[PDB]
Amino acid sequence: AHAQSKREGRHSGYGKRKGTREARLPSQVVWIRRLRVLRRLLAKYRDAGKIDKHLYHVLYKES
Amino acid sequence: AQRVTFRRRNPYNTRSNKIKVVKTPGGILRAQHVKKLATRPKCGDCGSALQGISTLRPRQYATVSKTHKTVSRAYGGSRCANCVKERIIRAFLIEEQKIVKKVVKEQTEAAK
Amino acid sequence: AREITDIKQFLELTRRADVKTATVKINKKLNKAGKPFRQTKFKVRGSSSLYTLVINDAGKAKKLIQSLPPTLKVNRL
Amino acid sequence: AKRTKKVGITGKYGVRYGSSLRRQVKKLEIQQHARYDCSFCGKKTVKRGAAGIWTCSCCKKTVAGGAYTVSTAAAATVRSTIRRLREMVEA
Amino acid sequence: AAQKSFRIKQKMAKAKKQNRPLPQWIRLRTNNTIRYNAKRRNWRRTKMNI
Amino acid sequence: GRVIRNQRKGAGSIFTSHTRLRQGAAKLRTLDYAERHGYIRGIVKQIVHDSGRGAPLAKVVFRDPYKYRLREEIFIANEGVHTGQFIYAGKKASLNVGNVLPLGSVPEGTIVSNVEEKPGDRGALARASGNYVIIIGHNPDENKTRVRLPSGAKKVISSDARGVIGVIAGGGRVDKPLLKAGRAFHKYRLKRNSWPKTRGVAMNPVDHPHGGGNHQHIGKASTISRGAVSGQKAGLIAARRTGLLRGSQKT
RNA sequence: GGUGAACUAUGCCUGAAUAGGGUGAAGCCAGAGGAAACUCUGGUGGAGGCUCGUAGCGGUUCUGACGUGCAAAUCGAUCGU
RNA sequence: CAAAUGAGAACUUUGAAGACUGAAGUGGGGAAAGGUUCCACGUCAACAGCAGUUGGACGUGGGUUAGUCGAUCCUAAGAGAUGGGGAAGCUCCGUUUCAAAGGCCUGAUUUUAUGCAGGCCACCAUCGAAAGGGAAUCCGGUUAAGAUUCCGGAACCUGGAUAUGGAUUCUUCACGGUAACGUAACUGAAUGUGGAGACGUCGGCGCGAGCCCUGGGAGGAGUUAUCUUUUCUUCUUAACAGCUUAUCACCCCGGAAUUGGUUUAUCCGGAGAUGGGGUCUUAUGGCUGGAAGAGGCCAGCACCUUUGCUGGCUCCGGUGCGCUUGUGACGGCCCGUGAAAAUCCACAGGAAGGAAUAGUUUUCAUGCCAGGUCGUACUGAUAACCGCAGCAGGUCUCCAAGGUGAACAGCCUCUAGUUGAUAGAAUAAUGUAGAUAAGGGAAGUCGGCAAAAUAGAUCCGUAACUUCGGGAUAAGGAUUGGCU
RNA sequence: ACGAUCAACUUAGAACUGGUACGGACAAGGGGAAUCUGACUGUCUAAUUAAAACAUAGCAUUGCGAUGGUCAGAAAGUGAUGUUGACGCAAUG
Repeated sequence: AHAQSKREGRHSGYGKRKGTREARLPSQVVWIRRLRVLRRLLAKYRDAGKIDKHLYHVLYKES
Repeated sequence: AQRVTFRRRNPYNTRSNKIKVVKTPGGILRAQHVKKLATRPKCGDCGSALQGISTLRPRQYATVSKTHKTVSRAYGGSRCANCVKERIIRAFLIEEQKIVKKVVKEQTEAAK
Repeated sequence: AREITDIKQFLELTRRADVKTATVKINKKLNKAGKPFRQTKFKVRGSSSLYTLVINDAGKAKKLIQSLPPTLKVNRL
Repeated sequence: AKRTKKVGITGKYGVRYGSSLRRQVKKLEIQQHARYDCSFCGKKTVKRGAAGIWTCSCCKKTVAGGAYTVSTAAAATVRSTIRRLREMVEA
Repeated sequence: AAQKSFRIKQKMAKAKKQNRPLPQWIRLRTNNTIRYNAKRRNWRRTKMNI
Repeated sequence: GRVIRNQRKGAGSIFTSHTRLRQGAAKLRTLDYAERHGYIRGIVKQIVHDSGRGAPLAKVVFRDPYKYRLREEIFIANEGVHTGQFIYAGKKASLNVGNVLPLGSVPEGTIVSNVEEKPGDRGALARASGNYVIIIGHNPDENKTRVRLPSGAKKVISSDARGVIGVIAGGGRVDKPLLKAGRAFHKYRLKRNSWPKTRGVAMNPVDHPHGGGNHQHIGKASTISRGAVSGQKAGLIAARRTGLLRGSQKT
């Protein structure tokens, strides 16, 4: 029941948080997820042909 | 969770006392003792991992056939393909150079 | 502890001159949801290995049990 | 694009050991951890393995060099004088 | 220890055999003043420390 | 009193060198026939770090001249030596870095290292990282090469004494501050048990000539005679002078 | 004249053990300002005989308990790491 | 609390209840040490600082089963004979030294043997690890007490002899692939050479194993004043054999700036990138065999009795910065670069030998025989060790569930274990341990000793000084639940 | 210019609500201005002293080129440094 409530968004406020933001969810893990999503999207777009290799490369560096 | 134990009288986490947890047909968790993994044989010239040669412990190599331990090329199970090719090219090239230098020395001695 | 693929292999194994006991095990497995069939496992016990031939055809299994020599000890269970 | 004004790689030592000693260590640590040209393959792949060992990761060649540089000034000067003496001997 | 040597195990066997009380009939033997085993041992009381 | 630390260091109980991780004694090739009449070509197989040694060592493989064999010699690597390099050792060897010419065959002003003190001892002088020997002169009559040692001393060696051309690799090592008792600990952990060093003034009089007192002071002159004995020789042994001197190499 | 390094001191050889946080070094990527030189910003990365703090190792204070003790040196809190 | 046993029960057994340890356990095992303490039967004089019917006590007996686990073999630091040299000598040094230092291949091979005109060489004895290195075994069942040791089944290794099938052979010692390389095999001495053995640590990333979590379905239990398609619980697959499975690495075609590919981490390409196509290692997973016959979960049968039998089911998924372990490709560190040897294999070379109703191949498959010696029980600690003891001390290590929470601390709970520490009555002083206190706020005191206050997280804000790294969580402020 | 299965836990925001409570037990820094002293991490008087003492990196001095320096041994055809060589070893402050 508490897991269902926490899914719904309860019991996660500032009084319920006892560890730092990085201790709870590492910024490194968040960045890894973000960069992998972006790189996968760029690779898929290039393989589909929606962008060419040069735009893919500049966007890869931007990401 | 069911907890396991060493099957040998060695109670220490030494490199020869590694265990895994496995499920047995009796439905309980047991400790299976694992042996040390085998490292790939290396080339004697360049030192890279030899391909086409199986990875076994040294005595384990005695029970396998000859094909599993070598490649059909010269220096097969000893040196890699690139190093064998490099030493073939080297041998031919510098023996030809030896002939050239011998001829040039003889002709300069004749000139002298 | 060793599979057999072909009936010819089974026949050479059964005449290998060191096998004397065959065990026939019946497994009532399922191939499709509404078709539970009768699978037969012929286990020839050699000196070093236990060879097992899987047969999904009841007719093939019957002809196998009939064609193996009657001198070899067959045990159906 | 610079997180430290002047300590560089010696920010790992914090405030310890004294600024002058940290400055000397900074100089020699930049040299020791730098990457050098390989005179054999022409690529920046030469790293220090230990004091004196300089291994090119691409042509798989080990070189004997300085403790913190692939080549010291004393070594270059000695090579120059040995070349001069060799050519004087040969000719 | 579990992993013993045969010398230690032989000493263990000898100690176990020696650790027994007086047979009743030696008491009745004539001119006898022995009443019990005075060399009796318990594993907690005295260690043979071999 | 008591037997002091420098006296205890000669029994070699805990003070012997830690030689497990070492790579063998670094010695020149045995002076057989080729080294003194012609040359022999060996190949540098690997250059390795030797524990307790600042200089890298070079393993060089030579062909056995009298039998079908390969002989692996352990050399002190000179700066510029690399794997796959050909080393030439002998009287007829050429003046190149890594070669093992005799002193009589090298000219004046040559930089040499791993030099033999007597012909055949397989290397005695200029073996620490960055160190070298200068060839000052020759005396062909009763062949004697004069050299300058890393300390500045002038030495007269036989002209048949071998030596490797160049300087020793690993130079400039002592230019880096250790910064740490930890770095000193890891340095000496595989040299020998000589660190840390307690001062004699911080001991008791039983433990050292300097120990004792209500203040930490030596008490008597710290310059000790050369004729002193063990237990007395603690301090500045046979010091000609003391104090901070403004001076140069003077050599 | 003998016996001790089963405690302990030190070296060596061969093994084993050490949550979770804070800070955020080098290296690298992008951006902004500027005529330029260059400066600045946001990320990334994960250094340190660094730091908070378990296990561990130790033993500051209570000059606490005990002090014919559980104990010929321990117990509790508080502590150092 | 109640039964049972007993002369006798606070303490033994059983049942019920209440609890605790709370998975760096009060659980399951081991190392050193102990030595029978293990287990059963009988029994309570002494011992368990009360008791005792109980016990690690007393009496009598039972119990430890190995080719596969260890030792055994190797070498490490080191110890230590020999040769030789000292010393009056007990003995000291020394370990390849100023030594004439041996064993190892095939013929000789029954006028005589294991001789020799066969041949090769030239190590420095030896001991030293029950955590280093190493040939090989797993599952289920079984005892009062042993089991990776017994039994049933299924394998593996080493050492021996050893025939058959297969492969090769009038191209004598194989073919295929451009290649990486492939296959069932596919001669290989002296001699040489090379690999494995064989190696630190930390960090993130990837993958896998187990565990954790979770959906459906097939059984069992609980709850059901009301609610809950609900809560708890079984749904397992070993060694070993085949097919398949890989990051890395490598090969072929090709020839790149408009530089592209690309990791979380910025490295890589005319010394050949991208792209297309392939080859290998088999960590690891999947399928099949082992193997459902086993184990497990259910329902029923003959009516006291060391008795079994028969029916079903054991299935299909999902998820993740999860925990721990293993592995992989990487990156950081060092004036530190993180054993040796036995042993096994391979390569170079080509000694020697070999046809045809049969030679070679025992590195291909199958088949035959053997595997000795010693340890193995149990504790491993608030009762089996040491501390004079059943001593609040000390003593190495493996496995490690749920919730909260950053968290293997702190609190609570599942599996498992324990409920042991003399008890009853009362509630004086003084104590030990834990607390609280009006108003004041260090006036107490050598001294803020002791205690109190502060405290996690988020946001804001942060001085002097500085070795520019810090100081810094400076200081100082605000917030914190539940529900939608 | 855009569609569907597949519910995974982080963050931010808004009302509403309550005896203003909410890191609700547990867990969990007191802070600041200075002076003396030792740079720091580290170590020691087991069982009254953990310190400002020892160590330390840094600095300086000393000896020594091997038939050597420093040290060991009764002696030795004996040893440690030393599988070493002045960027070293040894001795001090």
